[PDB]
Amino acid sequence: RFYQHKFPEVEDVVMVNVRSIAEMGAYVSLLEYNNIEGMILLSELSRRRIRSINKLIRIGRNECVVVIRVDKEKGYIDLSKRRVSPEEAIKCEDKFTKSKTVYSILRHVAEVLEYTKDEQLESLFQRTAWVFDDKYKRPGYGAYDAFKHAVS
Amino acid sequence: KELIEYFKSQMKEDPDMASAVAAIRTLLEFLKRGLRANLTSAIETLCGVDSSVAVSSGGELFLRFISKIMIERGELFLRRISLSRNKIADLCHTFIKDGATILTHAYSRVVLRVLEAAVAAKKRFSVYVTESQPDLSGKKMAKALCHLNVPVTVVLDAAVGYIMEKADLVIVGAEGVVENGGIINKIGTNQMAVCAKAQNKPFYVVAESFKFVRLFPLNQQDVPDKFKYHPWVDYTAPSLITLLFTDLGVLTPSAVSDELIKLYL
Amino acid sequence: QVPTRKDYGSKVSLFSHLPQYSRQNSLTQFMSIPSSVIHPAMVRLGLQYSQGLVSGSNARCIALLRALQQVIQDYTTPPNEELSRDLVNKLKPYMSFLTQCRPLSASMHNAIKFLNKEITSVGSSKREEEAKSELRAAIDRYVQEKIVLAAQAISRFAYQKISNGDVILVYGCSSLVSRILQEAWTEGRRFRVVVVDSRPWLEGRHTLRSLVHAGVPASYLLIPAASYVLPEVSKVLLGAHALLANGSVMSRVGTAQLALVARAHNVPVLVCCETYKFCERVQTDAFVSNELDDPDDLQCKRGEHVALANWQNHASLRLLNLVYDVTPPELVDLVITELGMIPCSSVPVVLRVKSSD
Amino acid sequence: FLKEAARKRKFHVIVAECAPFCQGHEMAVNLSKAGIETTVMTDAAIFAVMSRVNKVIIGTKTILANGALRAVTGTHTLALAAKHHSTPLIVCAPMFKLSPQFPNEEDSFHKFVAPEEVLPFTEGDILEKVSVHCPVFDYVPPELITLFISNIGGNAPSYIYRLMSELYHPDDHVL
Amino acid sequence: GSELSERIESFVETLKRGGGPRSSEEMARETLGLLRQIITDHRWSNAGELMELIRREGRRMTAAQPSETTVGNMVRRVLKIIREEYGRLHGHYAQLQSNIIEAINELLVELEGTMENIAAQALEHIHSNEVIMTIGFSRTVEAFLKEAARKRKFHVIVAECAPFCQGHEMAVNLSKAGIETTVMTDAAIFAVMSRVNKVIIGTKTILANGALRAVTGTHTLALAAKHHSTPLIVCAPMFKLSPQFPNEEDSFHKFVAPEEVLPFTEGDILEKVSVHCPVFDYVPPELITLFISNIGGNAPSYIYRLMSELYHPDDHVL
Repeated sequence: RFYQHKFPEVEDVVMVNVRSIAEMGAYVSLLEYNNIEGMILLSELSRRRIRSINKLIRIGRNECVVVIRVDKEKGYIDLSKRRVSPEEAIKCEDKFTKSKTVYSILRHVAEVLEYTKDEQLESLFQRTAWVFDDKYKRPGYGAYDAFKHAVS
Repeated sequence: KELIEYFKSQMKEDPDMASAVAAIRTLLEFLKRGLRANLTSAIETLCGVDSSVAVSSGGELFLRFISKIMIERGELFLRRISLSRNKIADLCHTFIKDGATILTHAYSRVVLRVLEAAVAAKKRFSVYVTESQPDLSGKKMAKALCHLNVPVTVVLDAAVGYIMEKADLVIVGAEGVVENGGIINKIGTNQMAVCAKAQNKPFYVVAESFKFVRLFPLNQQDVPDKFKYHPWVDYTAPSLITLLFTDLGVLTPSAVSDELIKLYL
Repeated sequence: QVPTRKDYGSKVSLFSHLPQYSRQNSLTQFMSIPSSVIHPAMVRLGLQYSQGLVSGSNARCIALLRALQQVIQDYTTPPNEELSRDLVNKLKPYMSFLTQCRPLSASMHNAIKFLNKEITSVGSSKREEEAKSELRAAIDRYVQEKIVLAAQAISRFAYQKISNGDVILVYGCSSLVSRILQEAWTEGRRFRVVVVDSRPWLEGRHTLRSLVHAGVPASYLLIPAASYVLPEVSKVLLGAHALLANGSVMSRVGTAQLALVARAHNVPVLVCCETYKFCERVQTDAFVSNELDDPDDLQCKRGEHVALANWQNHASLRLLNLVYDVTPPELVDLVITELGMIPCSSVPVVLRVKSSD
Repeated sequence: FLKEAARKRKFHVIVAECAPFCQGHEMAVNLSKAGIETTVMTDAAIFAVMSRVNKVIIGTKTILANGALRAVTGTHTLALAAKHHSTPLIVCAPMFKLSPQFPNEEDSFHKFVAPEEVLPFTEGDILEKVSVHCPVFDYVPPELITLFISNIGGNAPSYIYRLMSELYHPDDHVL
Repeated sequence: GSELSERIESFVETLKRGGGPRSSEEMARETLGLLRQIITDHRWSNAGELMELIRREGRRMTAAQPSETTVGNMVRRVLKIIREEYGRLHGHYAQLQSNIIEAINELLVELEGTMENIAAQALEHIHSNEVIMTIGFSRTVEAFLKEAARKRKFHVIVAECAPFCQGHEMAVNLSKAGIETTVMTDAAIFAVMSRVNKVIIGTKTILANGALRAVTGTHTLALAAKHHSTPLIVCAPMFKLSPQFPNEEDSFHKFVAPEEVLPFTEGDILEKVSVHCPVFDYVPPELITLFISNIGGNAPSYIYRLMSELYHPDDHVL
């Protein structure tokens, strides 16, 4: 949904809610495209000898995950913390929040003949999101998608 | 042989220790003669012919410590031995209640130095050395630390089972410590411990770093018989030994096994 | 995947967090009898658990080990689902299946955790077949080193411990206590072992028979009169299944009260559990995580006038029987394991020095 | 006792049966003609069930001259459990069967019944090489039981010597 | 940019008015929030003067309020981890403060994951149609009881400590989930202790001998439970552990105004009877049974391994 280029790029930032935890891993449900469910990864929830399982993650909250390199059937869907050493995080939280507002105004397009069941949501989203890659900066895409609905 | 006369020299000339560092610096002066390890085992047996636990345990931690280079290791190991007394002295004189009545045991350097540290922090207290006789053991502590202005009133060793109403803090000396979590000392040690556990009143215990021993008793005759020579040094299950004290510091009953298994028994 | 087993008769008012079974109707009355809904070794191990065929100490571990090795070393590797991560989640019906069958010994939980950790240790970058054979080499070196090298290592150490004339007792059904007995006996020793057992398993049989076939003098008394071995016991070997992180141990109905009646004399209890048995689940009371076998196996043979046949006719009578139990860490003192002879309360410090540090 | 108590009340009687053989199962049948909710636990499992039971009673065969009894067996591990958790002990006794017998008359205080209740005649190559012995009556030390019920009211366990001296002149205790 | 001193002083000054806030772990929340700021403009050159700045300000923060170590174990925590990271740097300057604040982020996710962990480790104890007891008030044992209320059908009793009735509130709270608990007075801690089956407690601080330090009535509850030997499960998160000992001074307990236990409606009596009460007792280590902790369970005298790891003991004395 929130950018139809679904499988995101290599060493970017995103956030995620964790709906259910596995036996071994913690398979998290990513929200920057509708209803997939990813994972976690082993090594770096830190950079030294922490090694624990449930004191970092709720069944329910968010955090600022970092992707290393995801492919399709090599099966490396990277949900961890690598190298946020001076790095800002909460830009992606505001990206997340503004995209949720973009959803919230457009989840209800929902015109007055109550057809909640399935109106084709891309028929009202896709054509209204399509030409908005006018510049390449993705934080510039952040200020430009914030610029999208301040309609005047 | 060559390696008993300097051993007698270090057990006699310097009073600041036991026969433990006598064994240590004796088996370091040994090296002035991968190719010596079983020779070191034989000669640590030959120097651990004494009626003592600390000498044979120091020798086994030598064979561990080997497992052109280890001369300076041994020098700084003697540095590990030297300042350990002042470290346990400034670490171990604080838990004494002001107004409490210590009951101690026969002559060790360690409760001497720690009660001298408690006097140098100037608490108001009273110590009872006990007598512990297969021989004269308690009266020498009685005089040596009535030299330092404490009312030292020696209780009879069987009379310890009644004096425990007025002993809320029972400290003992350090003769041998084992991987169960216990301490072996002169015979009149176990009886005050069993009575102290019947008293609901705590039983603290000092020890030392390189006096760690890696054998194991379970019951009465599970003590080693090369230390006996009637018994000489006795103990049982460590169910109530309340606190142990080290170069490492404040250590619980289990943690001497932790320092042992860190260095693999 | 799998259905569950129905209840039989009634139950006590207390244990309604615990299911009870019968062996007159089992799991595979109905399910996919050519086993391809679930792997064949699983329904194999399940319905031979339902008649108690492998009811051993670490025998159960090695039975599930052979079952899961027949799972893994013929395993089709499907595409569109990843090299190493379609195994462990498809293994969630396996242990939930055996949990439904008759619940797990904690030994099988330790096996689950180790082969879990190792199939994570080989991920995607290797082809599935020689990764499967390296998994075979890892699981074989694991069970060999831990189980077998622990058995002979504690044999050498308890051979240094146990001496002449030490009349030692067992509550006997394992493959470690009778093991230590025989390979301490056959080296020039002497000790009159006595077994004790209990209704309704009536099991001392493997231990006493293996002693007599190893040529050891045996005696015999059942725990409903265990106060008659009360003076004369010199030491006692306690065969425990699991060993928790209190310092506790963990075995049957009939290591429950011999532990306290032999703490009541200062006869030093001696439990035998190797490095494999150091668990992490920690219970305190005796009804919490404890199974309950078939509750109509306790009947009497008094001619034919049995009291417990038609026990559903009248209103409020019941039956029950517990199977496992936990003893407190006061009583138990010495564990028999590898690195030394570690005591009770200092157990899990060994469990952290063989846990990837 | 329990039949009158269930004539007028409602309660919960678990019945351990001490098992070289059964003598619990008959009152496990005969204790449901008044609806009393009985649960027949098997007495090798006593050290689990302290943490429900509040008063743990027994029935005994006769009572010695120290405050101690002889009952059907297993009652020693029962009472040595019921002092680890400090629970009470009613002991029912009508007064025909009290005894001034002190335990120094002879051994076989117990009654060694034959071990055809512990090894029946399917055993293997094993039976003539192992020592097989069970008591049928086992002994509770006098230090544990707490209350008695008599035909003259309740009584203590550390008081019964007056009942002996009232009911027997002590010189004819060896007959 | 030096507006930092005022809130150190406001924090120790609200540590002198009893201690804010009301509840237990929100104390830990506000103190680690005010502990991650201790290097904002607080600048230095080498690690040694940074260490001595944490020395001086930490010891005045601990001696300003000595009846609470939840700030003291955390300032020992931060000094330990910063000397740990400098030691890993060497084998001086650059990459330090970043990794410091990253480690603080790690432990601040931990301390709020605590009560979820203790709530989710809470069905491996409790059965059907038995009773259970707890004394005092902690929301940790409240999480335990509400979890077990969500899944089973049992029958709580609560005996309350009443110099101030901090136990009636959970006593009404626990009938909201439909348990049907029965509340006696604390005269009957032994009259019903035959017909108890298990009792849990919520500690406050556990020393470095494994000896806890809890509310009034817990010492008599442990040593009145072992006249039935029913086990004591202690509720004890990993932040409110202390490396302390019973011996440093007194005010190990905390003496409050004793008008909690006497009124001013008596007549002429209160001129001489010199009343006293602590709010906190002291319990032997060797009597409680096991942890329900944020690593899992531990034996009540295992704790020295954890305090070998978490606190570098040469600067535990600080």
